[PDB]
Amino acid sequence: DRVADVIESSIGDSVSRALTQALPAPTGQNTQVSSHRLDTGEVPALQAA
Amino acid sequence: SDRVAQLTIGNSTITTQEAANIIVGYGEWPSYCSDDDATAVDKPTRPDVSVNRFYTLDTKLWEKSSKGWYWKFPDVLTETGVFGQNAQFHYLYRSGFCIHVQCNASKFHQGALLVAILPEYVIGTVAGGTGTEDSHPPYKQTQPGADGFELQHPYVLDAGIPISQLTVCPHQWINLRTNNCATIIVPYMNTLPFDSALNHCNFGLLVVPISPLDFDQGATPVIPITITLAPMCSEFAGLRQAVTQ
Repeated sequence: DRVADVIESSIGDSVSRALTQALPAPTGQNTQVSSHRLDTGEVPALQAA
Repeated sequence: SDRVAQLTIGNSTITTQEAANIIVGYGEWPSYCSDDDATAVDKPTRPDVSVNRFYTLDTKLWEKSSKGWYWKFPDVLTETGVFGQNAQFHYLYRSGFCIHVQCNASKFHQGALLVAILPEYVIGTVAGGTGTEDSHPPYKQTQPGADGFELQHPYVLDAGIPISQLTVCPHQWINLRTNNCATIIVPYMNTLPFDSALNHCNFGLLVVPISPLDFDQGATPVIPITITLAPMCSEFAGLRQAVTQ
């Protein structure tokens, strides 16, 4: 009765995907305690601009 | 059980057999910085025993004509001891103090020293005498470190304020017929959780003879006054290289 590619055809989605949400930011972010970390595999400081 | 006392901090112990109780500045014991009062995000150093101890920094001679002396504080203890070091290497410093001024004489001597703690003790000049010159007290006068400095116009605490009222500040007297030492315990007091031990002095220690020293001739005339202070709850943050000033 239909042609499948028409039943799927996501053509016509009025809503935007997003990916990000808005969170409450009444105050600046707090700082939690940190301790030394000497381990291989986890590299926060390394980034890729 | 009130005239004798023993103060023990770090590896230092002071004994006294004629003290007149202990004053606790503004009725508050020195505390560490709260998590909600602080801002410096780095975990601080709390050397404890290596810096919280009794440094016996100076001795002055009391004479029938002495005017009085003062010592600015945060500073006085720099360059001397491990405390000094942590104060030079770190930007931020925080700490309360246990100040013990001592001076003894005989039962045949007489006199009375006022020992006060004046917070934010800003020094002023005589303005060139007439008052037309806008002079300013020199580094050697505002931050004398140990050795302190001698007052030139004690009546006004070299800052245009009556010494007659200096007692609204944590004080204690050293009346020779009564005691032989004063003991004030000041908490950290500033409008900030931490500040530079180098360029800011939280308070000054005043030692002024209000009732002149006197004694019949023949009695030992060398009457010293010795300052002994001890930091408490010392905290340091913001580590960089060592700095003198």
